[PDB]
Amino acid sequence: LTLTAATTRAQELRKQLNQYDHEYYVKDQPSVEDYVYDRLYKELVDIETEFPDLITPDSPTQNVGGKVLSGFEKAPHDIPMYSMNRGFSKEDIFAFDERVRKAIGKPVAYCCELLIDGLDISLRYENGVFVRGATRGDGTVGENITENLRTVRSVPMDLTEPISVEVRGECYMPKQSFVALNEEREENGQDIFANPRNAAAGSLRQLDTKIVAKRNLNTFLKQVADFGPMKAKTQFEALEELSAIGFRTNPERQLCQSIDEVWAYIEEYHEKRSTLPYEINGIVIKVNEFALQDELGFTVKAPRWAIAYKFP
Ligand SMILES: NC(=O)c1ccc[n+]([C@@H]2O[C@H](COP(=O)(O)O)[C@@H](O)[C@H]2O)c1
Repeated sequence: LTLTAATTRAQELRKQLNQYDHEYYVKDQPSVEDYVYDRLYKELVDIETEFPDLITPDSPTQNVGGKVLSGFEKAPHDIPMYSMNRGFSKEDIFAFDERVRKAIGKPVAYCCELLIDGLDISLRYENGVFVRGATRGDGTVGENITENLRTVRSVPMDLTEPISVEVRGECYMPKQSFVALNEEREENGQDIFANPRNAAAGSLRQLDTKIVAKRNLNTFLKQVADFGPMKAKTQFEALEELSAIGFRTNPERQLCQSIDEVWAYIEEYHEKRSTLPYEINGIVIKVNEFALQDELGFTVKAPRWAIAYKFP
């Protein structure tokens, strides 16, 4: 591809994607399906990779998420919330691996999890008590949704230990509830949600706590942000320590040594994809040890120690 072609094409792609980002991250009402958005974003990455000069501040590859809504107390994140690099093929995963084993200079162990179609949240605890629930917003300032998150049961008020921490995860709506809700939202004359994620988001990100409580929402915690007294050193460990202290966590997790294991994992759950009561849209491959995650660091937008495969 030529430079003169790229330039004008990137222009098309940035101009489109940032409108979609506004639709999705802000309004929670996307024009286009996800597999499309990923095609167009994947294209733009390739262009900006071939021609790093075309990278601009407002490129989607540079920001995370979107702005905060009007009537919602702001929720600053002392530790940033980031996005995640994506892959779509056997090819792409083996590549990640090779790049990671290069910069680390050895083979290393990955914790595999499922990618839940849900809304990212940040939960903050102090001496065991729940104190603030936050969206991601733009990675550094989200929205205070504490009063709404209270209506979601799997979210504990009191931990099993009187510890001060902050933990990150997804809040999703099960397929059953989802369909009931769209059906529910037709005799009303109201228009549907595109998917469980946008169902979850629209429920959580409005002001009327009473009708949030009428939806069926649930949670899975993925990551520890502020550890406080927590002793976990690896991701697989962390997950058990998250269950230990009283958080819901996805049991489908699997620690994989080699990457044939990882690929087999992805095979397996491609097949079990629609066996599950919640909509899954891919797998998450994380570097297991936290010091290794510290070694690779984050990009501007995402972690280098983690990739998210997407199904076709
Ligand atoms: N309008 C859209 O269709 C739209 C826009 C932005 C993100 N998404 C979804 O969100 C993902 C990216 O979210 P993260 O920022 O957490 O990586 C995409 O891969 C896609 O599944 C969809």
